Amino acid sequence: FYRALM
Amino acid sequence: IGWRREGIKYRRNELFLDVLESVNLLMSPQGQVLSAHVSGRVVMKSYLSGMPECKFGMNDKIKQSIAIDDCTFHQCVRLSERSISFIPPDGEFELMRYRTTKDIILPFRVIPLVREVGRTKLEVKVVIKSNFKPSLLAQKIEVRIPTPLNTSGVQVICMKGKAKYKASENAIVWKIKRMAGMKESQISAEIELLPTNDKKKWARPPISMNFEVPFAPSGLKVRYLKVFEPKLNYSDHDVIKWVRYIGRSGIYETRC
Repeated sequence: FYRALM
Repeated sequence: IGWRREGIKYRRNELFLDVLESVNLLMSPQGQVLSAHVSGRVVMKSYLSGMPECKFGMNDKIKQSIAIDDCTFHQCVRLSERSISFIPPDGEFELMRYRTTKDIILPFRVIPLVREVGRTKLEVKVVIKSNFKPSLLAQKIEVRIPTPLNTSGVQVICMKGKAKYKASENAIVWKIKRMAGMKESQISAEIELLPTNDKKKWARPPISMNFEVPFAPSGLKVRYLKVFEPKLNYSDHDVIKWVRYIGRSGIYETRC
């Protein structure tokens, strides 16, 4: 799954 | 710029990074890694306004630290820690390609056990163990156990997944939909054998696996994807950013 990149 | 036109605009400035890696392994019966390496690629999907100047940062000193044997970049990368700088194409493009061999995370350990029974039977126990965070799930796992040519039939018992003896392919294929990190699973199989020329022993091919894991077996971690557009009025933090890791098996063999 795609995860947020800060 | 020959790979990116100039009036691109999006109200929702967003990018998606994909770290796709194939992890390859050759392991002895005795647990020694005879050979191992990772081939990876970073694919970027960006819908960014303007002509953005991006900066890609990963754990590259060489906690988290990884060594890269070699690598190649997309023309938009301005060669010279020291990180990657570019003005990316729009849509999807391969930002970089790389290879790793050191400190590779082998997501799965395969422990095979074979016992010969006179000349009529072969007793096989194969245990698989996931070497990764428990919150992460592997998917599409397949364990393939080769059977001799003189196999008259196979009986298997597996508490997890489904297994099928495939005479055409001369192997037992065990399939598992998902498996979380730090777990164990086993399959047992009784291979019934037919009579054969005694002199020619069986050269036992390696047990092999197929799987897909949500992290990069090489240890790569995206740290930042800095976006800068001097002209337009959207800054780095206005961009919506996502990363995804899909590490899959390549040749992943265990000698029994």
